[PDB]
Amino acid sequence: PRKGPVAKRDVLPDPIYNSKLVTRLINRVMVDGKRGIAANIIYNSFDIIKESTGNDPLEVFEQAMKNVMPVLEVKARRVGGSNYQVPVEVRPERRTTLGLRWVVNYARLRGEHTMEERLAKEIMDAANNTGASVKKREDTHKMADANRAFAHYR
Amino acid sequence: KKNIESGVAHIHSTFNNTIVMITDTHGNALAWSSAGSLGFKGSKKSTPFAAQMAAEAATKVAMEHGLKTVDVTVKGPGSGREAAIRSLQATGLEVTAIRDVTPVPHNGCRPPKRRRV
Amino acid sequence: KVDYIAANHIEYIDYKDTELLKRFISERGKILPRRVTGTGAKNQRKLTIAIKRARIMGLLPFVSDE
RNA sequence: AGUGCAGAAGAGGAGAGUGGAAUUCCAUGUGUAGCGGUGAAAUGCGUAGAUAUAUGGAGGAACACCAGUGGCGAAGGCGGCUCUCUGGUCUGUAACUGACGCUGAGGCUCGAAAGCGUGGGGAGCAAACAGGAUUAGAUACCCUGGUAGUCCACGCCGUAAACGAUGAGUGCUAAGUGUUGGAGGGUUUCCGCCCUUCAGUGCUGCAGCAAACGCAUUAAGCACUCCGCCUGGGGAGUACGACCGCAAGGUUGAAACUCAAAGGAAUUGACGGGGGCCCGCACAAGCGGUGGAGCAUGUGGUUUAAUUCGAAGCAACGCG
RNA sequence: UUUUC
Repeated sequence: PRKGPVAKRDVLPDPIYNSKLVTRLINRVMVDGKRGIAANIIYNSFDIIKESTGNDPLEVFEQAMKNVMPVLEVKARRVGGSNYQVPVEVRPERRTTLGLRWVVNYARLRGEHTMEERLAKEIMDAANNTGASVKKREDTHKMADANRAFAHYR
Repeated sequence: KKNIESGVAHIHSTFNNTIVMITDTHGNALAWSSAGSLGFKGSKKSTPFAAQMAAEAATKVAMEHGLKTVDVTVKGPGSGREAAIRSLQATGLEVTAIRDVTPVPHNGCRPPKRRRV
Repeated sequence: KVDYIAANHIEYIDYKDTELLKRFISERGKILPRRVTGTGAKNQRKLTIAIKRARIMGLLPFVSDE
């Protein structure tokens, strides 16, 4: 906050797949503290992945979270009386966090009444680098370095 | 027309406006733009962002008449006069020399009443 | 202790020696101060009046922009 | 105290001529919907071509860097450059004059800015004045305009926070450290160190003073000479009288009557639309919300033949 | 760098 840095709230991996990234995928989707429904839909979504064109679903998760996950970012700052912006770095933690954030953003309104083939085909097509979320990352890289001009001298 | 292919542009930036005009090698006026000319008002002409978009809107008409390289005249000590140059670099010019000439007198005249605000 | 130019025993500044004169001007064309060049007080004044004579006859420019 | 002999520095003064940059106006080429302005706007200017932009032309004023706790002058003040006339200062020496000195009531001279007369000039700047804004009002601050004046010559007035708020002349009393111009001894290529010695110019400090503040070899210390001035705050630098000025005004200068104070410095607390640092779900990162709908309530309002009474920013409004 | 306490 003001004194300095802080702790990190360490997490524990899955009962089955043993992955903190999928654990973070669980604790992002969980609404109102109901972990049973989120666990059911995530394991059944991996089952749908394993049926049609999927062998190691942790690894197709890792491909999807390669190609949605950024490398740079903007930040709307101010220095002396006007609102500016700057191409900024990103920690590897916030990099995965923003990747999961954008995925679960577009995992909301695909149009399917299945609560998990939106998720399954989301990380499939993100591993296929299609859908809007990989293009969201590409637009983030696009809006980065166009603002390199009025932010390299600050 | 005619592929002029070179020339000198002009930058003039007050504390409440900034204005760009692009000439020939002497030069006659080709096309110009201002922060107010792009539909802005009053206070907001002091931003470096409006300088960017006005300079680029000048370059768009400037290179529709045959133009690759340009030199930069800068009058008007202000704020956005660097963003004008750097967005002038952005949309396809080849700025090769910059002369910032804002002339100092040698104490010939007087400034006005030194304000009380 | 900073070395003034008067190590040579030149008395009259000769009014036109551009080798003896360009040391004290800027690349743009102003006058370099006495603390910058490190000389005595009277030689500062002699060089000042010398190049003020030299600026009129075209032996040196006033303003170097163009 | 002087004068001769020998050197040195300097924006000290008058007269005459000349240079570059900048703002405005004019002429011409390009160029078209804006320019300028402010906390925010608006008056204003632009389609009869502005701003901008390039070339020349006009004219008046001030002199970038050099520039410094530098320098010069009795003070006011003096900084582009060149030439003509010209004042003062400091250093070595003491062959020359043999006390020729200091201070100076009346008198005479000089005197920043504003102001007055007559004739010129007028680029910027801007009292008066006009218009646009803010405010409850704004004859003001802010903005757009705009004259007398600011400049030159020849006269006039003689004033200021003209201040170091510290009169002039002279002798004496620990040091330390920078700078401006000099003059001697040696190391010496010393012209680039150091030691000694004259003056002005800063700063820190001891005896000594002082109400503390502070001053302190450039005394507010120790002493002599000479000159001016003061005696509670108001009434007032006013009235009357006299002299000067074209005029504004200046110099000399009371009393009637009022109050028990008005004052200098130094502490404590408070305060400031003064400042420098630190903290806080105060910001920033995030999660879920309120303001949309409908419903339960507590207020404000309007209404009754009765709307029992309290609670008003944080610290009243599912409060008593 | 808007008035008011």
